[PDB]
Amino acid sequence: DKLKKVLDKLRLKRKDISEAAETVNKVVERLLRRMQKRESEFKGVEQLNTGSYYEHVKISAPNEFDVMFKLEVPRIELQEYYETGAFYLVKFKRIPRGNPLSHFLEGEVLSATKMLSKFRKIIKEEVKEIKDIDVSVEKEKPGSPAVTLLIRNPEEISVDIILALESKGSWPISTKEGLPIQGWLGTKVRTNLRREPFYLVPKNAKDGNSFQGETWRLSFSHTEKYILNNHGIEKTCCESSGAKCCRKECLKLMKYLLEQLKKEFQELDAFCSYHVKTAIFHMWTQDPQDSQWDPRNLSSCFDKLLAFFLECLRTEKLDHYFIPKFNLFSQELIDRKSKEFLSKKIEYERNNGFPIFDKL
Amino acid sequence: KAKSRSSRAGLQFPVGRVHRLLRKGNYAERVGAGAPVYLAAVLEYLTAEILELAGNAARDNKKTRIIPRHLQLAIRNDEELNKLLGRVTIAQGGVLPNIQAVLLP
Amino acid sequence: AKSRSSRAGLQFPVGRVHRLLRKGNYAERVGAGAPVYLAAVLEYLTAEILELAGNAARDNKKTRIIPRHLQLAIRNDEELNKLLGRVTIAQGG
Amino acid sequence: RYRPGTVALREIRRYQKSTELLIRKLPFQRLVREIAQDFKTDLRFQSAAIGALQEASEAYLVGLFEDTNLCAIHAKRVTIMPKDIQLARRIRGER
Amino acid sequence: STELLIRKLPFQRLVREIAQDFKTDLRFQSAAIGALQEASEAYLVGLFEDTNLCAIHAKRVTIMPKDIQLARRIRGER
Amino acid sequence: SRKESYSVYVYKVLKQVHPDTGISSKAMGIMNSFVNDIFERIAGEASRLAHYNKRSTITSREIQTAVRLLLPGELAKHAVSEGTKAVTKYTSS
Amino acid sequence: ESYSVYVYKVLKQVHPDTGISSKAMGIMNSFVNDIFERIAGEASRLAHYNKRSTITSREIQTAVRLLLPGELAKHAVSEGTKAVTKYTSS
Amino acid sequence: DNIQGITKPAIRRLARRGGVKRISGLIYEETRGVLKVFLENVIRDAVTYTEHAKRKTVTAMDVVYALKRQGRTLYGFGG
Amino acid sequence: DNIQGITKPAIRRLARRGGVKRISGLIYEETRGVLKVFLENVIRDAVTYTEHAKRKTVTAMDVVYALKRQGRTLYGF
DNA sequence: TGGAGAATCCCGGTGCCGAGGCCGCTCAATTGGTCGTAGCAAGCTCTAGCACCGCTTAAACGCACGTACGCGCTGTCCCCCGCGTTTTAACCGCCAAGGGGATTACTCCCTAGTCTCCAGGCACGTGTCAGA
DNA sequence: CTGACACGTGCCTGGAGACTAGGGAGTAATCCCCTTGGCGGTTAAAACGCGGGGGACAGCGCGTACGTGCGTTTAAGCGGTGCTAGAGCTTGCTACGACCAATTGAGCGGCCTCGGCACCGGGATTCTCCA
Ligand SMILES: [Zn+2]
Repeated sequence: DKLKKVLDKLRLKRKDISEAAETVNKVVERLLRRMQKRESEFKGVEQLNTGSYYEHVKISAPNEFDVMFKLEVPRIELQEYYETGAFYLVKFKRIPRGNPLSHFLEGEVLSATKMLSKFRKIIKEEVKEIKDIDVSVEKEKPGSPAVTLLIRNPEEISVDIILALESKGSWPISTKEGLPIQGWLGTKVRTNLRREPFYLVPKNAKDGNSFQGETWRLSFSHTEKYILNNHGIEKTCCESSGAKCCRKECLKLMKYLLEQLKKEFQELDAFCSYHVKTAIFHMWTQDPQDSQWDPRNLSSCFDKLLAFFLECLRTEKLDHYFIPKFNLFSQELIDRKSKEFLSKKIEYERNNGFPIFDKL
Repeated sequence: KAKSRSSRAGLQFPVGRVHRLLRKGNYAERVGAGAPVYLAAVLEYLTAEILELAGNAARDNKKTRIIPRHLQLAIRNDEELNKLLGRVTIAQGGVLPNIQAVLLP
Repeated sequence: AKSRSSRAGLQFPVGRVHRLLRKGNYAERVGAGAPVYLAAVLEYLTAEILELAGNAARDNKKTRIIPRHLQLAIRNDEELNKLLGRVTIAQGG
Repeated sequence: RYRPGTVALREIRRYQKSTELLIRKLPFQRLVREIAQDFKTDLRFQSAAIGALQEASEAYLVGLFEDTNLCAIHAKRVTIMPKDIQLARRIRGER
Repeated sequence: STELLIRKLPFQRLVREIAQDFKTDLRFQSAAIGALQEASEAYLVGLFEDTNLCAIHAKRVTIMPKDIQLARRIRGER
Repeated sequence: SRKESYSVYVYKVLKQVHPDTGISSKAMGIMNSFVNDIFERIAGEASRLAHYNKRSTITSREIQTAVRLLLPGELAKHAVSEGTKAVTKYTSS
Repeated sequence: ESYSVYVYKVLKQVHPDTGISSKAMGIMNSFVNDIFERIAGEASRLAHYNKRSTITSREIQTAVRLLLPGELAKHAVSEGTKAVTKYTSS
Repeated sequence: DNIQGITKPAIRRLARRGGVKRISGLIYEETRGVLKVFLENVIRDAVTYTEHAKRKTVTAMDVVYALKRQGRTLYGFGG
Repeated sequence: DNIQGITKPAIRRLARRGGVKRISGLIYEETRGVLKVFLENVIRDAVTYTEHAKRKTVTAMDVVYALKRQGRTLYGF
């Protein structure tokens, strides 16, 4: 019905993603190669196969793209300042041969300002270097650590590359009671997933005062991609022999609902597309592989999706999936007025047959 | 009431037990108030420094526990710890796998 | 009156050895035979090294003991060479 | 038929990747008790004391061979020899 | 016989140069360098004693910069 | 009777670094031995320092010197910076 | 303080006609201090191992046997024991 | 006697752990005299400790203390 | 140019006391590095011992202790 | 390179026994006070560390040179290596018993602590002869 | 030939001689655990044999780099004059650590569950090796 049609329209969005991939993949496959031999601190920075990977998981604009460059680090130490797992600042432990990054410090903390400035300098040098690939670097703004690089083409396209430290050590102590996929994927999958590395993306609090630019937030987008691709408690479910379970499709249509709401109306700019994913990850552990993940009754799939979403909005609680003591939308982070409006909007679009999906 | 001396200092190791050990052992006629706090902090630092590397060695082995084979690859792959424990045998640890390149064919 | 060394029949100071044991942070208490035993041991070792070095000087015809003679006496005896190995001496050459 | 030396490198990567004790435990116990009989008669050993002695004696020999391999590679050969052991033990303070 | 083999003023200058890398402005007793030198000479005499054997072993008479690194590799210093 | 070990605290310290990782009760014997070895090294060196200077009190300024001249290289810099970070945090309370 | 008076008395009988320079005596004092600090520091650990709170002659004896090698130990012990038998007898 | 219980395959296994690639034939009779020189030293002291406690048994602590006295510290057996 | 104060005739004088009869031409640059490395480890400790006493001179007994810590006892100071 | 024969790596199910969680309790850490003396703070003496300078001359430097020895090359033949068949005695389970380490209760005698009387031992000064 | 050891007196400071209190160390009696000794069966590991091939060892020859001697130069060693930092000791007081009570939560021992991991079995791979 409307849901299958919207899913086909998401496939059309995949076609547009291919149209963008045509230029961005070509750019990166020849741009990243200069980084390794440049003989700097950013040498050895390699893109991590995370995010959409041509899929719809990115949740970015139709003419915009995003990718992340994972730079490894020696012995990252994490400290959470005046926050609850939502923001972290990096320091270093004893390293016998000095830090490779011993000149990006601000005392003991390693700040995103110096690293991103050096990163953008190197990127601008490279884009001015190669002539075969038509690449540029648009001017910088102080509101985002994304070193955007607008690409000239018959039709304008832009991309941005986000630095993200990579740490091979244990996960942070704020995630111990997180990622509850035990009854769903099994304790084996978890304990073999909390061995992977974790990333730190540079993010400014923009609400505190003491340290603004010198703060990094955890990123587990690789584990997120893992769980999206090979979902299910049956090893062949969506891996072979048919057996099409509709749980990713429900997430896609919910994400489209949120995006259409945010584009249609203004104040919903304070809730990104990531909250929907956290809701779905908290919900999939609510009922491991019931009979109600079948292609039929999919309207029931969305009844329950909304049910959970509205329940989180009304009670003022939705914990970050990996950090279970970090309310993504709360009064302190987001006052109650906007989320009250969002709950009203979800209620309304629940009724009247979802008018938001007529103009799509 | 009744705060423990090792909670004020922010430590996990026992400041009170360390002070008692310093007093009962024949180290000096007196022991200040900042000696147990300094020494417990240093001992906790070193213990965490060994245990984190040992845990990384355990985890890349795809295990969930630390065995003496992991406290050997952590002391003997580190410049400074290897030199702090160079005259020490870790029972059931083995050796570090090095073979001279003139023996390879 | 009688020094403890005289009673024990020694030359080294039993009293000073006892005091150095008590003030040295060795153990809470110190028996009454530790001073005498340790003084006897130290006297034996020094008397041996002097017996050796004095007749190691007599070979060279010098009537005084210098760091060279003690060095040679340590490095010749098989026993004192292993006790006093790992040891340097000033102008022992 | 593997050429000579190949099965000598095959089992260096094997005994260095492990931690098992490389002597037989009962012959070693007999040796330990026979040596100790010269110090005190009718003597008993905790099963942990012999484990400690064997683990401490195998580390000594492994390190000694690690030194003698260098003393052999120095003289431009691969076969270790008693002279090689006697050099490795003499640079050290052991003789 | 028993007398020093390095020259005293060059060694004193060496000692002070090495020390200024730790304390910015320093001074030594007269016996704190007669001891540092007097022990440093014995260290090298012993190192040459132990590196003569690492050349006899290799069927040579001329000690080389390769069998001084062996008396040190085997003694734990390297 | 009752044997006192550091197992409680070494396990506390292993849950800060690497939560979800345990010890095999013989590795814990390794770590108990390591703690009682380093404790004794530091305490003996500090005890000697207090005696070279004719003092009679081990303070936080002798533990610091012992940590400086026993730990090698960078370990000596990070170990003191956490020893003094805990003697201030301790007196401000 | 120094053992420079007692070493001289020992020399006066071990080699009644020989003398000792100043620097040789200096080393003599260093040697005696080293031996004292080794034997006493071994007796301390012997007492601590057995959970005892006193240094007794029976621990100087075990420290001597553990430290001195070979026929030195066998002699040192004797020249120690005699002294104690002479001391407790008065 | 029991020293011959220290076989040739055992010494070859130790050598392979120590990196040695080829082994002369006179090594084994040479190693049996080295180990027996090592043991006779760690035991003569491990039994000096035991006779001091007034014991008939040689505990693991006697062994580890006697090993400390030689400069070799053993972890995992107490202390 | 201050280490070069350890003149070649001095390295040879030491080697002839170690029992060497014939000395390569490359070991002087090696003996100098070895000597400097040895001296750093003793002077580091001598300064660490002097600072603790809050003194400015580096006394002789301070060097004796720094050496003793290395495992190289030294008599006559 | 090409591929046969072997080691080595690896992954979906056993099953056991040890890591770790929990509970009662005891004894060791903590709170609150007192007391006394180790160490800081300041001030002062004067030893010895730095500094320059001039002259003598032992020792570093440089060159010549020719002979000793380092290093590659070649041959060859002892003697270890790898593999196979056969002997043996180490490893494992299982039970028993008794020697000895460990625990507890008087008890006494041995070391610490204190006051005081003073002879051994350090410092300062003088006066020689061993021997640099 | 001189300064490096030998020997001499004043004295004050640390050791010798008691005396007492209490607590560490010596003894006797029980408990239980843990070291030793035996039995018997696979069976894993040591012993033995033997062919050969890759390596220890000897021999030989060139060449280049080390040792001795000689003419010249650099700077170490002794001395002497002289000043200032700073080592070393002293005297106040005071505040920090030792010690004793009384209270009390942390840490040890005992207990008990089940999850990590050691082992097996059969691909699947990936070295080595004659060619
Ligand atoms: Zn599904």
